[PDB]
Amino acid sequence: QSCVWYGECGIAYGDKRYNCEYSGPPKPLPKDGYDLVQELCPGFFFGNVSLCCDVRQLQTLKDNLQLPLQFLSRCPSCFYNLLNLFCELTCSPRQSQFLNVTATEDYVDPVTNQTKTNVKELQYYVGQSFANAMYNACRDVEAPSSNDKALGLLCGKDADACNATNWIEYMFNKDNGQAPFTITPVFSDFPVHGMEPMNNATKGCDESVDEVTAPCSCQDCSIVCGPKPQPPPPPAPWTILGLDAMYVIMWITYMAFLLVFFGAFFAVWCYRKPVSAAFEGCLRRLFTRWGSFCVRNPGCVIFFSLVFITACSSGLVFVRVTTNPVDLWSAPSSQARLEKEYFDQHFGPFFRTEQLIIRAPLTDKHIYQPYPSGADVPFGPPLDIQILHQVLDLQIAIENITASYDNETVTLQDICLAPLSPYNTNCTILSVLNYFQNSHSVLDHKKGDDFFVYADYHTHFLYCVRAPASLNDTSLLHDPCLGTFGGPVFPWLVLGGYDDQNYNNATALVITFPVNNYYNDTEKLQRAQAWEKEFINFVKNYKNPNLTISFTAERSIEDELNRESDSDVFTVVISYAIMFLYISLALGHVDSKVSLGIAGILIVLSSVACSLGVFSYIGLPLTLIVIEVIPFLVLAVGVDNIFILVQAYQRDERLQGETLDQQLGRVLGEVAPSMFLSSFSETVAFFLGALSVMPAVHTFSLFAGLAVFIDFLLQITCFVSLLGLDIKRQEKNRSCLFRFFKNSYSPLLLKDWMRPIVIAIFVGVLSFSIAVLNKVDIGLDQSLSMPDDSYMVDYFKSISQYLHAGPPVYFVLEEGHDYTSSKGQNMVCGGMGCNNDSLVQQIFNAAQLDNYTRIGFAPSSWIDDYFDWVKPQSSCCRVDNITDQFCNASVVDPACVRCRPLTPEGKQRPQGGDFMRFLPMFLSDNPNPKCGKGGHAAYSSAVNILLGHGTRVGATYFMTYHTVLQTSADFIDALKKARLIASNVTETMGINGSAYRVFPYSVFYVFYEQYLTIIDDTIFNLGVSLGAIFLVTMVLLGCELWSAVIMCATIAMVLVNMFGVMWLWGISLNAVSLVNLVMSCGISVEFCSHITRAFTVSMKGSRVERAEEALAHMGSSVFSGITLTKFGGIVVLAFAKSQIFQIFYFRMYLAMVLLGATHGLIFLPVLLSYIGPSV
Amino acid sequence: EPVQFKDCGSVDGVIKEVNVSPCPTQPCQLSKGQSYSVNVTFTSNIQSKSSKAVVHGILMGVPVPFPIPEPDGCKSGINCPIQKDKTYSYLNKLPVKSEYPSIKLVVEWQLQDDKNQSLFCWEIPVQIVSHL
Ligand SMILES: *[C@@H]1O[C@H](CO)[C@@H](O[C@@H]2O[C@H](CO)[C@@H](O)[C@H](O[C@@H]3O[C@H](CO)[C@@H](O)[C@H](O)[C@@H]3O)[C@H]2NC(C)=O)[C@H](O)[C@H]1NC(C)=O
Ligand SMILES: *[C@@H]1O[C@H](CO)[C@@H](O[C@@H]2O[C@H](CO)[C@@H](O)[C@H](O)[C@H]2NC(C)=O)[C@H](O)[C@H]1NC(C)=O
Ligand SMILES: *[C@@H]1O[C@H](CO)[C@@H](O[C@H]2O[C@H](CO)[C@@H](O)[C@H](O)[C@H]2NC(C)=O)[C@H](O)[C@H]1NC(C)=O
Ligand SMILES: *[C@@H]1O[C@H](CO)[C@@H](O[C@H]2O[C@H](CO)[C@@H](O)[C@H](O)[C@H]2NC(C)=O)[C@H](O)[C@H]1NC(C)=O
Ligand SMILES: CC(C)CCC[C@@H](C)[C@H]1CC[C@H]2[C@@H]3CC=C4C[C@@H](O)CC[C@]4(C)[C@H]3CC[C@]12C
Ligand SMILES: CC(C)CCC[C@@H](C)[C@H]1CC[C@H]2[C@@H]3CC=C4C[C@@H](O)CC[C@]4(C)[C@H]3CC[C@]12C
Ligand SMILES: CC(C)CCC[C@@H](C)[C@H]1CC[C@H]2[C@@H]3CC=C4C[C@@H](O)CC[C@]4(C)[C@H]3CC[C@]12C
Ligand SMILES: *[C@@H]1O[C@H](CO)[C@@H](O)[C@H](O)[C@H]1NC(C)=O
Ligand SMILES: *[C@@H]1O[C@H](CO)[C@@H](O)[C@H](O)[C@H]1NC(C)=O
Ligand SMILES: *[C@@H]1O[C@H](CO)[C@@H](O)[C@H](O)[C@H]1NC(C)=O
Ligand SMILES: *[C@@H]1O[C@H](CO)[C@@H](O)[C@H](O)[C@H]1NC(C)=O
Ligand SMILES: *[C@@H]1O[C@H](CO)[C@@H](O)[C@H](O)[C@H]1NC(C)=O
Ligand SMILES: *[C@@H]1O[C@H](CO)[C@@H](O)[C@H](O)[C@H]1NC(C)=O
Ligand SMILES: *[C@@H]1O[C@H](CO)[C@@H](O)[C@H](O)[C@H]1NC(C)=O
Ligand SMILES: *[C@@H]1O[C@H](CO)[C@@H](O)[C@H](O)[C@H]1NC(C)=O
Ligand SMILES: *[C@@H]1O[C@H](CO)[C@@H](O)[C@H](O)[C@H]1NC(C)=O
Repeated sequence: QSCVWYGECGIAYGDKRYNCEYSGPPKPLPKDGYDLVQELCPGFFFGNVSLCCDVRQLQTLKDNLQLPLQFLSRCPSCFYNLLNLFCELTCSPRQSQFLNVTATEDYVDPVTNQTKTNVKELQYYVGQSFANAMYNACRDVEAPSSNDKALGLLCGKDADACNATNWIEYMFNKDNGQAPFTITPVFSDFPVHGMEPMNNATKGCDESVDEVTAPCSCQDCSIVCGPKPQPPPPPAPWTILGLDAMYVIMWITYMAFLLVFFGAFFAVWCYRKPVSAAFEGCLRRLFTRWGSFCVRNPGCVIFFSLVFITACSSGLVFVRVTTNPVDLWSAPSSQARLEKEYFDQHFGPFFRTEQLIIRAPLTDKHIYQPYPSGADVPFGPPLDIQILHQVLDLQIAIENITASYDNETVTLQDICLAPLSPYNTNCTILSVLNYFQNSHSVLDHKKGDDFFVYADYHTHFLYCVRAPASLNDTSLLHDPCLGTFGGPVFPWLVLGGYDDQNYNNATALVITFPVNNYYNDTEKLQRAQAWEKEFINFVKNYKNPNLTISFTAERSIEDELNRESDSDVFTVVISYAIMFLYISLALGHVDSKVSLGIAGILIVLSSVACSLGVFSYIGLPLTLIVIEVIPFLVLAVGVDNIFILVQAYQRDERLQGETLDQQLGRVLGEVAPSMFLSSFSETVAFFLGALSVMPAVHTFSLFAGLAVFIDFLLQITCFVSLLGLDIKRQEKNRSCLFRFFKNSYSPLLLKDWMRPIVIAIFVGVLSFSIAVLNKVDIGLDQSLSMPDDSYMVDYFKSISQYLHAGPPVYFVLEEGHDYTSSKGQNMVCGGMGCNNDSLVQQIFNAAQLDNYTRIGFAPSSWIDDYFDWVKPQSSCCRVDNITDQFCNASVVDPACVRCRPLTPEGKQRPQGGDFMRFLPMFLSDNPNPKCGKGGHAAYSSAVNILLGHGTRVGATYFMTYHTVLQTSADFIDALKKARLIASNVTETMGINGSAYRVFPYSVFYVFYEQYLTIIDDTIFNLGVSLGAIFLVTMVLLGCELWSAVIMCATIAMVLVNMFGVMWLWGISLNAVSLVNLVMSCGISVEFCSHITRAFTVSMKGSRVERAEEALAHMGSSVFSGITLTKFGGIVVLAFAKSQIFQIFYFRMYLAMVLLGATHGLIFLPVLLSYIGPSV
Repeated sequence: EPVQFKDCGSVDGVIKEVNVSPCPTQPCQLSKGQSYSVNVTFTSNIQSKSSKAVVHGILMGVPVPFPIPEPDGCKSGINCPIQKDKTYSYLNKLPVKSEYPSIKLVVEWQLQDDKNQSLFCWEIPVQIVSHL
């Protein structure tokens, strides 16, 4: 056998050359184009080649395959057989077996006048099953900038009626203008004329061509892709008979209680028809003596108390203030905080962002009609040319800002981050105007003719939203849209308001200034914040009535809170003013003791300031929110104690022989155990709630506890002496409630029928509270921490309403992986031979789910790109032979050879030291138009290299995006599921211990990691606080466990009802809600203690009599003192400006106050009358 | 109907009207496998003994030659020899054949005289439509 028609000497026109006729044997390869034989069709390279082929024939094939390569090279499985067809058809070694020339003529040589017979025409025997398997397996490849078939662009007609026989017919016809001579295809499946066609092996979309080349994608082939995945959504509600299954367990329990209750009462009606005294008694006497002493030594007492106030409050010189949100909301040693510490160290901190959500309200959508063919494509309002020019104008102006800080000027470019610098230094702006490179000329220039545009800006936009990594539009315009900074701009990052793929329908425009974030540096951060400030001012003053802008900055949240923090000190001052007003008229009844109420207010403020100053000495920094929420509480408690004491005196009649001190010592000795109980119970409650792991609540809890304690001490010590002095003083001229409680309230409340109803109702309300308990929210809106008139609220609305992508995720594979071995690469490898459970694939599957996991997009892994880059076929890498230096893809090609030898073994992955050997050059590669993206703009950060010891690779990450996250529930779910994915990979890797592990990092993880344990944190915190109250109570009241247990049960009821009110007003259970509850459980005692004390220390006859006597006596003091005063304070706070106060402090305090009032003044009377300890 | 056209340089004639039938909307959509009739109202600026009709179709900015059955305008309603300053309107009719694609395009029309100067030159964009 042998080949015919060797060489190409004739010429038709332009470059078309007719192959010369030669029917001799095939002339082996000239040894010159071994590379061509390898790249064009290696099926022939097993060296004795004896191939009929020619290097100029190979290079003219290669030259003709330019555009078909561009379109059909997307799915190698197809373009492989097409190449298999041309190479064999041209210079296969058995060329005589499937070919027969028909038309040939002499070819006169203008060099020698020697006639060579060109091959004008011949027949080519093609199997039927070959053209059918080729067209049918490659016919699904879609075209770029459209969802059509690439055959629509290669048939010369719609890919809808290009028969499989017709397209090849069109390809072989010289009528197109490309075929140098027409070839008559013969589709015979059997040898005819002794001539049998040939069809070498073929591969379908259900198979890969090479053990390193992946099969065609289901984007371009319909048969490879079957049913999508879906997770099972479990609600896991019990729902006993249709409803919450708690609405019922409770209603059932309540009915049982109500039946056993009216079933005991009604039945009863039918039937009718040294061990304890040794520690307290010494306390009353001691306190009387010390009060008498202090009343006769006022100078010394007041002097020592002022000395104390000053010595402690002079520490205010060291007052810090903490404003960095991380410090506020994150425990210094939390798992998420440690992960952030490790990530900030190896890859540098996450960058800053200045967003801009532009919108065009005054415009309607318009239609774009592609000139050659196709369906109508609608464009959103903001994609108007006029609106695009104005937005470009705004962006170019936003770029000019160079705010000056510390007599130095920082430009926007200087602060932004440029991945590939100092080669390219422009900086990252992620706007759809980067597709046109922020150039009016590039945006305006049209590629059309009269009364039509051939190509246009919309068309250009259409091509690269499809393929954002091109270096030219390559479609009748030939202009790149990679971006001035260098690196793709993904369309889902720059648009919003479209429908799930139709970037044509985009309604909003997204724009971003990423700014470098610095690790242990403050001058640069100060400089960045000064620039962001100027950015905000400019954007705030920019008018442009055609646009509705939503903007934001990295330092804007802190500014909003520092902005709101200071516009309500006027609220605390008004609160204090109203408290003093009430105190002046209520303190006893010129019968006014106002000089002393003012003294009490000053003592209280003294206690607050003293607490701040002592802790400043200690080193606790101020949060400025506490410095604002602390005074109200401390005022409440201090005023509550002052009234108790003053009123027992006002209601006291002087015995037979007491000057003044004797009476006051007697009154203080009879009142101090109770006041002391209330103060100690509250101090301990606060301090113990100061055990949680959160610096804001931790620090606040400490501050408040210490302030309350110091306030109690100073108040008992400074005020009893001053009260003695005033009492000498008030008289020389220089109750109506008690009547009510005794006269109509105590008797009424204690009737025999109203009492069972009250107890039933209160246990029912508690039953309801326990029923609706597990429906309480978890988390903070993140939108309510801002004032109402703020632009950040509008920005949050805009985000939730338009954005389609969320915060970036980094899946940091910790240090310790190999990366230089087949298996070490297979465990991570997002590819062919590496496991099917590999890291990148697992993250890909998670992103394929997308709701049972809130991870929206593919990993965009760097190692897959590195391998694609290093493949010999790409040929991007090229080193010098003697210097071992990286030859750029644009280079004179003097003597630099391919990195990997171009053989069957060299195609494989670089497993040994070559891996590392070529990796640095990859990370140093730039975006060459002939090569591609290169690996420097995207992975320099993502890859760590450790010098020496085999040059082992450092920690690396694979960053993916979250889904649009709108609510706290959404953030917590995202955290949980990222941890789940990381946990799976960590478990599957099977480490011989725990030397290292994968973990995900996102920006909000530090702020939202507490809600993975807040429930057990709250449980522990409340249980311990209540046990502490119990113990303190069972100790101080003597040892009568019955009174203490009763008080504890009442306070537990108060807390449960607090949770019910929480659910009812839509307050969430975060660490602020939790701190306020642990505090309320300590403030409730303030109520429940006096009454119970008045009951215990009583010597009347019946239980009912003791309860009523206690009610009259102490509740006359308790209703006017604690309740009304707290209520006035809260009603003043009800008009807030920070939202956080007005929601949580106001609602929680109103609830806590009114609940304690009702409980104390009503349910305690009755419950005590029923089950109080006899004596 | 009189259709909008772009004059590519009528030097040896003056177009008075261009009437294409049937063409109700412009660009006039011409369904495949269907014959259309052209009327071309023009004022001649020169005297030409002969007349050769020329048709050029431009796709994607590139001109394509289209041969017509008849190359002379005198057997299409033109009285040869052409006398100066007389106004004559050329009437044609041509059938749209099948196999043609459903495009949009620009018809280019020239009329060369004896000296090879176009008596009229106009261009008009028409889109090949389907069944519809
Ligand atoms: C979101 O984007 C899609 C992407 O196309 C829009 O769909 C298209 O909607 C426009 C609206 O007017 C239609 O023109 C497109 O085409 C139809 O094609 C037939 C011929 O097959 C024509 O006769 C019709 O007149 C029409 O042009 C239609 N095409 C597709 C593929 O969807 C969608 O409208 C957009 N969302 C909104 C709200 O407009
Ligand atoms: C950003 O990078 C681009 C290319 O990497 C630089 O290129 C040109 O920008 C200037 C404006 O200063 C234009 O006049 C040119 O047209 C751009 N290049 C070409 C070939 O058109 C650009 O200078 C860099 N910086 C800025 C601010 O654009
Ligand atoms: C078509 O397949 C045949 C398979 O034989 C190829 O024939 C050659 O290549 C085979 C693969 O190494 C060898 O095993 C055969 O021995 C060899 N032919 C011989 C020596 O008889 C043929 O080249 C293929 N054609 C193409 C390029 O597709
Ligand atoms: C997951 O992403 C969102 C989650 O809301 C889904 O889009 C939604 O569309 C409607 C609300 O916008 C509702 O029908 C649903 O909330 C949801 N659609 C569904 C699940 O029916 C989107 O469909 C989901 N996509 C995937 C891949 O799960
Ligand atoms: C106009 C478009 C659709 C053409 C796309 C297919 C083209 C690129 C294919 C079809 C027919 C092919 C040609 C067929 C004939 C020859 C002569 C042969 O000795 C070398 C290859 C060469 C030169 C081929 C070059 C590539 C080719 C022109
Ligand atoms: C209220 C008293 C006890 C002082 C404590 C105030 C603290 C805990 C409050 C006030 C403002 C709140 C912040 C509001 C905004 C944000 C940004 C968000 O991305 C993380 C949560 C975070 C950071 C909140 C954490 C909790 C917060 C810092
Ligand atoms: C009076 C009107 C009808 C004059 C226009 C006549 C139309 C039908 C003529 C003018 C130019 C012609 C086109 C010239 C070039 C091509 C490209 C070829 O690959 C397919 C046929 C096609 C597309 C022709 C179809 C018929 C055609 C469009
Ligand atoms: C080729 O593809 C067509 C597409 O429908 C299919 O019907 C036919 O069975 C395929 N033939 C093969 C794969 O041999
Ligand atoms: C902004 O840029 C324009 C052009 O780049 C320049 O003329 C101007 O001086 C810059 N500063 C402005 C407008 O404040
Ligand atoms: C910095 O301050 C000096 C004086 O302290 C002043 O002369 C100089 O102009 C300042 N820097 C700039 C850039 O103006
Ligand atoms: C895009 O298109 C051209 C086509 O010639 C291609 O060679 C190049 O990569 C880009 N532009 C230019 C002008 O070369
Ligand atoms: C809005 O667009 C119009 C379009 O002509 C322009 O004239 C105007 O300056 C733009 N800005 C406005 C109206 O504020
Ligand atoms: C996936 O895991 C391993 C390797 O691929 C193998 O045991 C298992 O059969 C594979 N199955 C699928 C569906 O990938
Ligand atoms: C590459 O270097 C080797 C070793 O020095 C040498 O033998 C070979 O000739 C060089 N190749 C070229 C093309 O110069
Ligand atoms: C390509 O590499 C050469 C080699 O030094 C260098 O001079 C040139 O600037 C590079 N161009 C790029 C990376 O775009
Ligand atoms: C984690 O791994 C387990 C066991 O392989 C699997 O059942 C679970 O679906 C994985 N989590 C995902 C896929 O989110």
